[PDB]
Amino acid sequence: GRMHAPGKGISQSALPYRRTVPSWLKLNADDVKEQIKKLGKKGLTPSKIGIILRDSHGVAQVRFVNGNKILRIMKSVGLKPDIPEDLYHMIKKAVAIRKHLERNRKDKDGKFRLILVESRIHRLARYYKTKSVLPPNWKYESSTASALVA
Amino acid sequence: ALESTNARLALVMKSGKYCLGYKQTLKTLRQGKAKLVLIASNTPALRKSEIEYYAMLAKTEVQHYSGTNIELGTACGKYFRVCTLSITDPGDSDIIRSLE
Amino acid sequence: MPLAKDLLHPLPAEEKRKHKLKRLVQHPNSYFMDVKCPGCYRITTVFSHAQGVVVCAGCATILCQPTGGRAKLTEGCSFRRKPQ
Amino acid sequence: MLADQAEARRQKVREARKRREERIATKKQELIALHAKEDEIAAKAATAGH
Amino acid sequence: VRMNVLADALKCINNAEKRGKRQVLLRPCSKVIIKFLTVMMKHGYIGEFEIVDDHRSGKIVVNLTGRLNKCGVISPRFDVPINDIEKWTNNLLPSRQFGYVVLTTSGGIMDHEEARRKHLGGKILGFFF
Amino acid sequence: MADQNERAFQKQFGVNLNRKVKPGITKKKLLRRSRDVGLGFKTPREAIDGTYIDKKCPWTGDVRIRGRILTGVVRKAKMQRTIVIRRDYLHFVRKYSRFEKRHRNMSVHCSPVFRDVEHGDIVTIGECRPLSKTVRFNVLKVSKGQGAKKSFKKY
Amino acid sequence: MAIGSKIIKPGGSDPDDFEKSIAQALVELEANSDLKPYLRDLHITRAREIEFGSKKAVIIYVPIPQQKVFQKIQIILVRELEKKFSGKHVVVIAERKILPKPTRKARNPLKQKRPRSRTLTAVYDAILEDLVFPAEIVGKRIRVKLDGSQLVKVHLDKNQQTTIEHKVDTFTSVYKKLTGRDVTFEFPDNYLNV
RNA sequence: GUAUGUAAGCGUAUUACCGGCCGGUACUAUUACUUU
Repeated sequence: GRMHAPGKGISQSALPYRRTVPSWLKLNADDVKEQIKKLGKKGLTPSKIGIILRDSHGVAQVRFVNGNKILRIMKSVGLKPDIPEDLYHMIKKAVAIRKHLERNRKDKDGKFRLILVESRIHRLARYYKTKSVLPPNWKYESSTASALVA
Repeated sequence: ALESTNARLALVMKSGKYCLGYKQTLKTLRQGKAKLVLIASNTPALRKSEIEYYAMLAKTEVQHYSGTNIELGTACGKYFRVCTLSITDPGDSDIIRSLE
Repeated sequence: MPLAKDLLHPLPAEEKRKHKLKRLVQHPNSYFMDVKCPGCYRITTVFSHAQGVVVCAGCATILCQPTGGRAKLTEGCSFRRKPQ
Repeated sequence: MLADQAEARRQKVREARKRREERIATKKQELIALHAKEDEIAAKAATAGH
Repeated sequence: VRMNVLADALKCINNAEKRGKRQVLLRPCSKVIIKFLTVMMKHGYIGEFEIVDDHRSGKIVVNLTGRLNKCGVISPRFDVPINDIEKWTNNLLPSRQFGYVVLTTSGGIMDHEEARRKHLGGKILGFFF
Repeated sequence: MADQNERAFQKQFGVNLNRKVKPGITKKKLLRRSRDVGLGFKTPREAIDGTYIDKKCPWTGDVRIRGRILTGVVRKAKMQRTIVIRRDYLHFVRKYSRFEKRHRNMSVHCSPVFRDVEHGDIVTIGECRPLSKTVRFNVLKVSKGQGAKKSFKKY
Repeated sequence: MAIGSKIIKPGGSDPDDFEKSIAQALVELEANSDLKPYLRDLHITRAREIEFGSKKAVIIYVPIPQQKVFQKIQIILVRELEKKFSGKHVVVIAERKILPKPTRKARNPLKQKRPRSRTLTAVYDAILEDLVFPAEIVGKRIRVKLDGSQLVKVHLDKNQQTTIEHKVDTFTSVYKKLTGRDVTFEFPDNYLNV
């Protein structure tokens, strides 16, 4: 495991058995359907949208109170933007490569790390190219790394 | 300047309204319908001077964007340069009360 | 016994210290608690490893301690290990 | 011409395709209380006297 | 990566009785695998096997009586017609006496002598003795 | 596609404008005897009321489809009235009883009634007479043609 | 004088008398002064009264768009009906619209192109949760008997253990009468810290 | 008494029709694989 790495390490969540509890939660799936209309309209990513509901209210799992995945909860009220979220963190992480290595070169350890997220785009973006979540003839270009994220 | 102040603009592009140029900024500066004005450090010096004298009368607040016009012009989804900008309507973003 | 006959029915307490993941079923050690900050009165439910700064709508006393593990509040907390 | 074939969906004919539900659930939330008027009119007539 | 979910499940059974593990903790509850453990019980090779199901995959507990020698697997599923099943006996079994290779044809999963009476050609998954 | 652009004139041979004297009035709604293959394949509706000429068309030319019938996938379509399709199969070795991914490539001709076939669409194929040095097949039906992921969807 | 069906049995079926006799019992369950804001439209479709040799077990066909509100009333649905229909245990059981592909030479699917909530798992999963309704299932284990037969282990730690444990013998009957899987029900007292 | 390796009924396109359970006819997502 751990593709770009030597480690065998493993870190994740741990979902419980049942799919309805919290049943003691007086909160429904409907006010959180407004909360994504309230909070997710402020530009937040689908991961961190799902982290503010856990700590604050706190609903343990929105998959138990509502059936749809949260991008569909973005979409069914119209909050799915043009760009998928996780590469949008990578390309921002990719654009910080062309901010550190534009002037401070010789960092061939850092210049190793460009080859990761370019590959970690191009293997990853090939998957989303197929799934019709962004069209083909979408080619990542080097000058586009600034404006895709900004 | 910071990366975090750039994210405050990052929700204006989905929500808020815009004025790009001296002329589009100074037009709403005359009516005072703008709130926040942006100045990048490579602004020409009298242009770096002239905008903020309005702010002493229009009672608005400006910022010294520590980047360049090439990045600020691309920090807003465009590709052409940005030397000045006034966001006349903060749609959803949090520059309504935040200082740097 | 290393050559044991029962794996379906293990002893409970060693499973409680086994792992969050490697058990016979999947359930974490984490839970939810209902913290009342001692300078205030308001009821607030929060995760164990919350990984997030929480305050009330008007009662921002302590309510959390920022860490990588569980929120270890010393003498500034009152909650329970209970689904609410 | 191919772009606008089945395009009674976009602006108004989203809800004028969702009007199948807008004429049902909006009225019939009250008509069941109007269907149960035998124990609604006679219900509050008992609590007003007793 | 878990390449073939069949074969990895088989070998840990063989990696039990050598140090004498009478029990097997086993993963991950596929219905092609549930069609296979009872064939051992159909000739009484192992003990009692049970399956808890988590809502990811499920996992299997297997008790063992200790009568096995080795269960095996040909990989991948070679296509075998009727007239050439006998080639896969002598290369895989100690003799014609005991032991059982197990293929699966379009009618289901069975013994080879079962298949030698059912007469339908199919694909090898594994073997045991 | 065509406004009869040719340095000669193109017309389906075997029909004539016969105007007044006729056994009855056999208008037939167009003077174009569109045949059919009748091998279970439905005729395309655009072939009957077509303006295209296409002497090598299997529906409307001097062609009767023969041979066998197969399916497959298509790659290139630049050349005129002609697409480049691809078929897949396996091979059985002796040393291993194992298989391989080899393939052949047969160039084929299209009537314009299957206009706008692209990569990588799915097209069935049937045989006919030799056309010009390679082409002994003809396209039968745009059967599926659906890539639900990358090719067959708008954007 | 004695009103029965046509208030609750649509949109299901008018047979039968045993489904009709509880409908005269349903209208006197409307007089509980607390459920009358709800059961005026909570409809039924069918019913069944299958016995375990001596006592009967009553099957209630909820149509399930109202299972979100059928659940919180279900504490009071079973209790007042049991003292009126003693000693016949009652439980709501939603029979589903099972979409098969028939066991033929790959027989044709269309129509009803089979969403994944409409397969043979619903014979277990969509059925087992409604039989042991308030149990809060924690674990299902598949015991495999010798001659290709099966036992399933259904786990409930303490979640209202002290009110439905006298029905787990009845629960063993109707699950084998509806699905066929031989079942046992698991007690254990240990609050297994997770 | 027992066994289960047998077919039908029964948790369901166990297809539509005319015939004496029984002939004819309406009439089916594919491959690879294997069957004759």
